[PDB]
Amino acid sequence: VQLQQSPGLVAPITCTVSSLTNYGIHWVRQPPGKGLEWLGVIWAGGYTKYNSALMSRLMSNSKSQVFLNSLQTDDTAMYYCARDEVRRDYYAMDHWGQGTTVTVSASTKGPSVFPLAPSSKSTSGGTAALGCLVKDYFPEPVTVSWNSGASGVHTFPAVLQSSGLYSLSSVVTVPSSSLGTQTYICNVNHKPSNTKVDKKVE
Amino acid sequence: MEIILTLSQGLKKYYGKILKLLHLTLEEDTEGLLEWCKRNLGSNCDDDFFQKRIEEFFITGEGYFNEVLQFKTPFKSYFAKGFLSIDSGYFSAKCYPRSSTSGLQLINVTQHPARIAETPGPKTTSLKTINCINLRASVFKEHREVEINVLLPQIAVNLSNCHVVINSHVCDYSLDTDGPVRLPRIYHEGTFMPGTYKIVIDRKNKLNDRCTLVTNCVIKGRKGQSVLRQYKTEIKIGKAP
Amino acid sequence: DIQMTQSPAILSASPGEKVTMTCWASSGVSYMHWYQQKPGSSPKPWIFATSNLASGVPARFSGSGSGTSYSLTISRVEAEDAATYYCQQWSFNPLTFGAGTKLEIKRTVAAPSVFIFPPSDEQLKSGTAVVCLLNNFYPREAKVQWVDNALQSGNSQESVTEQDSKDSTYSLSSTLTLSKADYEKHKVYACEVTHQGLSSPVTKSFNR
Ligand SMILES: *[C@@H]1O[C@H](CO)[C@@H](O[C@@H]2O[C@H](CO)[C@@H](O)[C@H](O)[C@H]2NC(C)=O)[C@H](O)[C@H]1NC(C)=O
Ligand SMILES: *[C@@H]1O[C@H](CO)[C@@H](O[C@@H]2O[C@H](CO)[C@@H](O)[C@H](O)[C@H]2NC(C)=O)[C@H](O)[C@H]1NC(C)=O
Repeated sequence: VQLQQSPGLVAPITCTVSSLTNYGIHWVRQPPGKGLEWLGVIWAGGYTKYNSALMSRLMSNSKSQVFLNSLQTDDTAMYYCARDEVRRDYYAMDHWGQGTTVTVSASTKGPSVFPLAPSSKSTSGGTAALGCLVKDYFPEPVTVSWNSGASGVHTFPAVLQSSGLYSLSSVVTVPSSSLGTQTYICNVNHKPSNTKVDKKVE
Repeated sequence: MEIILTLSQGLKKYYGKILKLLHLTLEEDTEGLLEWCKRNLGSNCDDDFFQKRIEEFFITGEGYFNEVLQFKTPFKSYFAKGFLSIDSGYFSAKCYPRSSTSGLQLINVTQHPARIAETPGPKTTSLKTINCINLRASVFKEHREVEINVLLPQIAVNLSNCHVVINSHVCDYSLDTDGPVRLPRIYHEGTFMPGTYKIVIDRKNKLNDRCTLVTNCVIKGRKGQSVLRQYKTEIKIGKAP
Repeated sequence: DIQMTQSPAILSASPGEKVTMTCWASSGVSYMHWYQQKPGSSPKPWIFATSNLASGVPARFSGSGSGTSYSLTISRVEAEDAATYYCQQWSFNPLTFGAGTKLEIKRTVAAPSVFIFPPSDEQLKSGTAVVCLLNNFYPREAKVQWVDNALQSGNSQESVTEQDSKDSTYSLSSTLTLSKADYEKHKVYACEVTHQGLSSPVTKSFNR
């Protein structure tokens, strides 16, 4: 059984698990640039241990729940919940939630979603490109899926524009005579604004 | 600057601290045990906790028990009964939980009696001389082993250049350390030590050739008589001739 | 405080080759464990207590080493093994991770398929205004150059996929933005792609 965490924004957090009475729970972050900092652990009995670099600024169940000051921009990271399997070797965090991206910065923009319309060259007969352009979002990432899960999907990294807003593109390769038959809708989710847009692509 | 302890390492240090409280070892290694406790056991590991665990194991022993010496009618493997292998890595001990009879096996001692008067005696004492009130000598020439059952645990029997295994109703273990034989001491409204222990020595080894036991042999004592007596002795096990 | 240095940081191997990568500790440790992370998703535990594979991990993976120096070895390189691998060690208290090893698949050269998308009318209707896509190509190195036989230096934002899990190719998008009536001041738009997989530079274009 896998663990799942609650994205957000804070000024200059919850982990849902599925037993807190038996297992220590750990915190992990990744500063953008694939790095990693160990932060702390809460064991089943409630005792705590902290990383001395946090300067005791930071953590504390009945329904299988785990709960998280003077925040800095260095603390922008993907945050992972994780848990110890005790044996003759310790730590061994084997199940990790997906993580929540935290950006330390007062702006918010929901994304605009634009069609990337097909009609290119056809090698042998099953070659076509299609897409959606996801722009204007300043917050933590957007997720894109195609036809509610329906292969061939490439979702680019977001780029920070000079406005301070992000943009990315997602594409799929398909044939084309059948493109007009089975129909295409891209499903885009931005949690920081509660925006869900499903866009037909011409 | 800091050390994290594994399951086995923490258990062995736990056992070492328990052994130090039993007055069986003169040293212990207790680094990383507080966090090992707060990480596996979930509770603080101060002297009160250990004293209570010793109390519950050796007295008030009632039902099943895990390797950490906690009873109940990671560590959720409670076994039936019989013995526990208390091994710290530096010193091992085979300890027996309380049985319906452990009570009377156990003398008190919290207030030792008077020093018994002294008598001149010979220190050139061989093994076959058994007129002690405090001693008992058995020889198994069939397996070439020597057993020295003692009846007065309070009188000390310091061994020299020897390697023995001492048996008792509280804990069996082996000694090679020169000096006083170290006996378990439980604290429960006072200090309780076993009533009698047996010291087995393998003669047919080569390890106890130069073994000498120095103790105080007690001999029975008018005008009130009933005097108890005490004389030093050098009991040798030397199988040289 | 206890720094873990893994080597090499970047490595490539042809499919089916044996690979090995090291993790070095400033101070000796009892054991090393290794976690596999594959781009854009949650880390996966891969090898723990020096050499025990996590369940599901194929037998082509192995770990070894002692003291300060530990290794990870692959008897057969697989396409799914492109990924970053991180060591972390016990007996610290300040627990610490290595920086990771990114493992790429050195596959055959493959030429990009190239597609161009004009802005959607909804983009033209906003106050702001073309995408060139290169799909399923190798190697990663590519040159996309952008208008009426001209080209601007400013703008032209690039974005690259990670290596595909199955075929080990890359994809790249380039987006020319910030041209309101500027888009309308020119008629023909083209992207020119240079790649070592192409006989001649390939240009794709449209009119309007
Ligand atoms: C061991 O024998 C003594 C006999 O004097 C018992 O009496 C204890 O004496 C100490 C020291 O004066 C007191 O602190 C205890 O409270 C006494 N125990 C009582 C009154 O029950 C002693 O109890 C015996 N040991 C045990 C464990 O019973
Ligand atoms: C066994 O060793 C002990 C420990 O040294 C001896 O006990 C000492 O005896 C002398 C003589 O009365 C005292 O002055 C010391 O104070 C005792 N030691 C301690 C630590 O108090 C004991 O005498 C030895 N056994 C024999 C038979 O000599």
